Amino acid sequence: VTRIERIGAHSHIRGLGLDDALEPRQASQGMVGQLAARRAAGVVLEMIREGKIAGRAVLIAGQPGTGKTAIAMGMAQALGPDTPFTAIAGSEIFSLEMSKTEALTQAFRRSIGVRIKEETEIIEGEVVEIQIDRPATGTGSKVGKLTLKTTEMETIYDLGTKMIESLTKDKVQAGDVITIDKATGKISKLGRSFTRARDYDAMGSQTKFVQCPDGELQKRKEVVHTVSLHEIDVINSRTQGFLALFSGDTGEIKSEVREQINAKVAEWREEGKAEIIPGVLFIDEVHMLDIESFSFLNRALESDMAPVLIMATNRGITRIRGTSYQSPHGIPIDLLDRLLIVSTTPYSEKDTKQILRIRCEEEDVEMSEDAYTVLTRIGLETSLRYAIQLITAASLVCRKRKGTEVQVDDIKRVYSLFLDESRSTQYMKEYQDAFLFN
Amino acid sequence: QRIASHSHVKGLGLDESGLAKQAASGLVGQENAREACGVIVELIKSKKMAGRAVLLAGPPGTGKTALALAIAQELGSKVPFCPMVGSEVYSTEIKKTEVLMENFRRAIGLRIKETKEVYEGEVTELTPCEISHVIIGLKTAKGTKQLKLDPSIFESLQKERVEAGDVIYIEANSGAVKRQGRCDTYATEFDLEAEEYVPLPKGDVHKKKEIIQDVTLHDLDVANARPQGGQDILSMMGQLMKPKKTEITDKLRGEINKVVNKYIDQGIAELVPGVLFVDEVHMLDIECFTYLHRALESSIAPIVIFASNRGNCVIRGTEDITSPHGIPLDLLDRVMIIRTMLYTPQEMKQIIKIRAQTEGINISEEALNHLGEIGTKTTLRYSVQLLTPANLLAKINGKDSIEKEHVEEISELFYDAKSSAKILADQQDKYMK
Amino acid sequence: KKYEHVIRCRLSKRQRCLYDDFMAQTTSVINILMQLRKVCNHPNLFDPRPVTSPF
Amino acid sequence: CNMRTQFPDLRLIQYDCGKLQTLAVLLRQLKAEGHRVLIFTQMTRMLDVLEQFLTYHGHLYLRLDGSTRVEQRQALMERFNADKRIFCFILSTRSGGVGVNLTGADTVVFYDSDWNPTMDAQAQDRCHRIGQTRDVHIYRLISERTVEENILKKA
Ligand SMILES: Nc1ncnc2c1ncn2[C@@H]1O[C@H](COP(=O)(O)OP(=O)(O)O)[C@@H](O)[C@H]1O
Ligand SMILES: Nc1ncnc2c1ncn2[C@@H]1O[C@H](COP(=O)(O)OP(=O)(O)O)[C@@H](O)[C@H]1O
Ligand SMILES: [Mg+2]
Repeated sequence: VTRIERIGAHSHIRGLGLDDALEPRQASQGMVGQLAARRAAGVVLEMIREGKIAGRAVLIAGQPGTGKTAIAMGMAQALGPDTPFTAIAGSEIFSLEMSKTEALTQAFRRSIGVRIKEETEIIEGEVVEIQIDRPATGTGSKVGKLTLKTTEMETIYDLGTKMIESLTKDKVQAGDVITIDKATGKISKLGRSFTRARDYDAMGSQTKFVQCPDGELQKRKEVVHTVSLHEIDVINSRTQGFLALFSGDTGEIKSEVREQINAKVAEWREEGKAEIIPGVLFIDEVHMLDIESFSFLNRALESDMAPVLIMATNRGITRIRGTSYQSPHGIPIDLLDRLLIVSTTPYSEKDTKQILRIRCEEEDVEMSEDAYTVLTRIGLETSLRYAIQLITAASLVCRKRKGTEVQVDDIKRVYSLFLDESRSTQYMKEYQDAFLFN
Repeated sequence: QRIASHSHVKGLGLDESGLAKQAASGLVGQENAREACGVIVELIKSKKMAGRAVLLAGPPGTGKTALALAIAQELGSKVPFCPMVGSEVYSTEIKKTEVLMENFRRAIGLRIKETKEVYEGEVTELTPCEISHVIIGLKTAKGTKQLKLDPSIFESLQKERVEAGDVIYIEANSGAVKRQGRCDTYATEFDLEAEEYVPLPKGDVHKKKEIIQDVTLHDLDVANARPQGGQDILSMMGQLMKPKKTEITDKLRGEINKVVNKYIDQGIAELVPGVLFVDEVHMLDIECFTYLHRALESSIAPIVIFASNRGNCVIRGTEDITSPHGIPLDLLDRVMIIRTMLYTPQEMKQIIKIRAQTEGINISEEALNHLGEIGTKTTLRYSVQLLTPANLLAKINGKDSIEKEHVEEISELFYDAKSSAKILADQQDKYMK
Repeated sequence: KKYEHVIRCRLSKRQRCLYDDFMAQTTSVINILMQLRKVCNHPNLFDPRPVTSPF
Repeated sequence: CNMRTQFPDLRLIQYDCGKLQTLAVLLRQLKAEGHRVLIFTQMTRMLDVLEQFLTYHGHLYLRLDGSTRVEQRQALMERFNADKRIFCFILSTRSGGVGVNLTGADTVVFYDSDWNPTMDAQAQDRCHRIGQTRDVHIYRLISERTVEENILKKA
């Protein structure tokens, strides 16, 4: 069965593939080559993990198809789910609901996580017998008694009215393994230790059982709650903020709310209530930001709640959007002075062949050596992405003719069927008048 | 605490005569600029002039924002300091002039004395009195008192599910009823009650506490423009149906001004004029500058500090009108210009050393000299930003201090703007656009 | 049988600040002594953390 | 409600006093090992703060603060000696007289030390007296580099 996540462009990248000294291996964790850029990415990753310096900016710049987004995905996979990683495109900040500065602020504050750790008393056991006595008619005080069992304990609890109501709402029966939090009174059923009586009808197919919990009844467990700054801002902006967390529609959050939240989070950090988990914001194709967005970035990186900012761009000296000024990478020099630039070099023949081999391994495609040579030649002549696509195309063509290994004939067939940019442009020049404009 | 870009700036480093010490309070040069900023700080502390504008002008990396934050630190946390970027006036909800006015009112603070009336105790009687009022009996460790409360308070008590035996907190000013828990004396009756218990209050049933509240004029304007203090259905409806910002009228601001003047006359309020800081002023358009003319001419406005690194540049919103700082000459006539200069290599070394000490990094003299040389070319910002990666490299190699080899390795790994520009120029045909 | 244990405890930041303020106010000794004992007991004996509400 | 009024966190009561943290650790250990604790303090406001802390942590307690009526004192003694749920019994050293028979507990914690060791001895003997069938442990809490070291030295 196929999960919602399938083989994508960067599905083979499991990390930067570095050793302890941040020295890049030639081929490890999907990454091949780009040794200097991977070493720089590892240094940046260590800086992120340390989480002590706020508002650091790194720019991964290089020619198209050199692995900028691959390096970003490797950094994201090496960080792990514990550290926030907000990946957005540059075009996403242009929104009809909010200003560009508001979108950038929300992107920054989605990359900082606030973690609250507290210890609570927890009762987890198998329900042996539950008895609830209620008045037949009219308002009255329900009286009840509950018996819970573990492998080494069994205690009979006298129940109050609100716990009676909670148990009634949850429909707790005998044999249900339930968890009760003493403070909030929340009850969560986590399984049935055995089946219900067979003589009952309209009950459905009984599922699998759950082994009874061991140890003491009333334990003490550590509960961890982690939210981002953006979630706090949204739920504090208005009453319907919890719904705005999912529908968007947050509008523009007042600066007063954000200042208060920053102060409160600082107070929690000083008092040891909460820990701040700085993350990364990755803006792919940062050249689509305009001058106002860059100017906002300039001073927004100077806050102590700012995350590490990583940008990727493949532009040379290009006009800055919203202006008539040519600048390196499409970025104003004032922002370029605030950031370290990581250059990506073009790939050689052996690096291209190794990338093709890793892609074929990821896609479960078996290819011959001659086919690998031809595909590497095509990738060097045309582009890496075209060869990557021809991998799957030739796999399908080979499977159509009831084969098992992708041969040179299949690669030639898919090369004939599907065109790259260069051959398409040539054929369009051959029939220039037929196409509509220019 | 995380270390930010200006975490070492603690003050202006001025002596008693107003002259600028060379290296003090995390500042290394800009003695003339620091003396001017000290004069501006004294002006803000005088609380006499209104709408006096100052422009910090100079190339990037010359510590204009550092000087603004140093002014903020010199003033103290009591004096409001609102930092805003020029790009923030372009909201999709309200007009740009409204944003400017809101930040102007945000810069003016008000310290007002308030008395809180508190009913705190364990509920012993909750008897409705037919719209139905409530008669409530509260007991503490010091006594018992019976109170008659409004039907809104009764509705709040019902919403809090307050029953006989619960410890409650009532604020008489806002009518805010909070149920804290079932009294501790009943914590033994059951074994599983699904309740949070709270001890009996040990003071009196009725308490009056006087506190000092720190508010701004903008807060009063917002409270009076999108009211939520009535606790009626209409307030909730207005909050839910109209959540966006609105263009507050001059009439509301005049009424709020009258209210604040009345409070000050009564002796229960103190005014703190405060400061507004606009960092990227060149990002404003001609309409914003034209509005700022009248806004600065106002007798209510705060002291505004502007910053700009632009040269002879076209003003935004105009076709081809070019002005010395991106600021039209009319507004430049209304500002006092503080000029910041580029730093000498000695000052660059001093700033690098201060930043290294701030980030908890030990750097050798040879490494410090090499990094200052790297900063002589490229920029000071680039040289400063190599400190943490070099520390990480030294830690990886087992060294507790940065040597010259680590700085060289980091500089090889990470390019600066000029080196990347050279690479782009050499390979213009390979990059897009 | 009976046993006696003595456990040493450290002061919080608020307790340390109050203790230093009182020791500075020293320069009668009985009143200072009582205030220091109260500080060592709990700083909430002087003023609880405020319940903050809108104006 | 959360947007309308904010109350100080009950956790900050323990965070502002090292004695409260150490006493929380000690009381958790004592409840784990299955003992009953007597807490003696010289001040009734300290009794109130201890009530807040114990109720926050979930320790059931009874209180005799020296202002309780005499007829209630015997009832409280009988309830504490009869009820096994009541973990702690906060008391004032200067009160209670000599007629109180608290043999139900087996641990005494002195939150603060009295200038007169006789009062602490009486507080101990309230639980160490004849007819008590368990080992008695006495815990004294002293703040480092404070007046309490002088108080302990004098005692
Ligand atoms: N060094 C590398 N190692 C492994 N795969 C790579 C490498 N560089 C690029 N790729 C793969 O090539 C494809 C295109 O590279 P990509 O990162 O999209 O280029 P760009 O930097 O132009 O975005 C991606 O699917 C990526 O996984
Ligand atoms: N006089 C100074 N002393 C110490 N550090 C400085 C000084 N001037 C600038 N810096 C540092 O150099 C960096 C650039 O300052 P910034 O105010 O951002 O420049 P500008 O505002 O002119 O663009 C900041 O991180 C600041 O901490
Ligand atoms: Mg990409």
